[PDB]
Amino acid sequence: GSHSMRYFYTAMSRPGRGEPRFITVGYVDDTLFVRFDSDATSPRKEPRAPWIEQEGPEYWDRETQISKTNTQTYRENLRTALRYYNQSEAGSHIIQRMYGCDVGPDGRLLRGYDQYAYDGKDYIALNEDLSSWTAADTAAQITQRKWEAARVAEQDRAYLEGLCVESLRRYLENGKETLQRADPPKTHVTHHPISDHEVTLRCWALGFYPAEITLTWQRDGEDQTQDTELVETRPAGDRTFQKWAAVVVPSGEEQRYTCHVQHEGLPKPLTLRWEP
Amino acid sequence: EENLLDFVRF
Amino acid sequence: IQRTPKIQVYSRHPAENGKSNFLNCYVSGFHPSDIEVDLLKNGERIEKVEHSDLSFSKDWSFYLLYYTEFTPTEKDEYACRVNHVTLSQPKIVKWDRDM
Repeated sequence: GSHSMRYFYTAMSRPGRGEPRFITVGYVDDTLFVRFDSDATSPRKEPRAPWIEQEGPEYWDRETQISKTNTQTYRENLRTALRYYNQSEAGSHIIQRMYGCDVGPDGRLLRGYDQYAYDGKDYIALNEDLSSWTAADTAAQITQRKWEAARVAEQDRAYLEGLCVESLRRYLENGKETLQRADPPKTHVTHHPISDHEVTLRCWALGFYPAEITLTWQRDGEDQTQDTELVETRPAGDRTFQKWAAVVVPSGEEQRYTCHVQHEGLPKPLTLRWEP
Repeated sequence: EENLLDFVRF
Repeated sequence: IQRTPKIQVYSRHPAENGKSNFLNCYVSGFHPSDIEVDLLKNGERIEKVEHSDLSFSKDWSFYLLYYTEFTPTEKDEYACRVNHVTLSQPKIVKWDRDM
């Protein structure tokens, strides 16, 4: 149905240990498809999914040049940020960027993004209107004024409304076997007695893609949101994800509890119980 | 495909 | 802004003794990005552990998956040892097949 493309930049200084490292990774949904690393022996954009490999040589050389130019630009950006924040040249700092587009089932732009961070804090971001900026502080206001003057937002908008959506459409078609295949969770409930009169019921979802999922326990049809232990969704290593949710229940009262699983690879909306 | 944003710097 | 890593140690597939599998250590929610992760087999460092490429989440925090093929057995204990600037000492998290 709905899909995303994002590129993620990290530029990290390391005084005493060479020049700042610049990395780019590109994703479609929860699938990594391209990477660049300035520390590579031969730095270039590399394919990381089968369906991107059929892009021609011109693609790969254009893409690689963008990132090689960005390695130099972001080194300059890091130097500039030291000045803006009155920081010494002895510390390690990080600029991050994430940008891209979300598209709906018809392949039309839902929304565009272009967000930056400095040292893990918001710095400047393109607003949803694709025409104005939000700066987090007076240093980022200096960048905003520069980018307003150069009409950067207009160029962003053109990319996000054009090339971003057009290339994502193409990737989704070339990768349709995987990118447009939702893998439902394989789901079970396990039983772990804590003590004589309480047990843990753990509801498991394994092998699913994309990562988005809902796992909830109900007691007598009532959500147990305050009392559910929920782990972060984690990658299995095979493109798929795992998650679990656990409740501690009084022994004997196990069948009062149901696990509810929503995932775009389902149907329905699954309901699970402990099965002795 | 990436955006080649011209002269964009902090 | 420094954020301490979350750590999960687990298998790719449900663990059955003597059956080949993958041991995963997923580190997430951390900032800055420099991090040291070892996978341990009975206290010792497993060699030629691989990892994913560095990425970050909507909240700017970093995440990484370190992994190795392994065949779980009843006796062998497995664990992940993580160090970050936010940690004064390396954090060890044991593999529990029920987690």
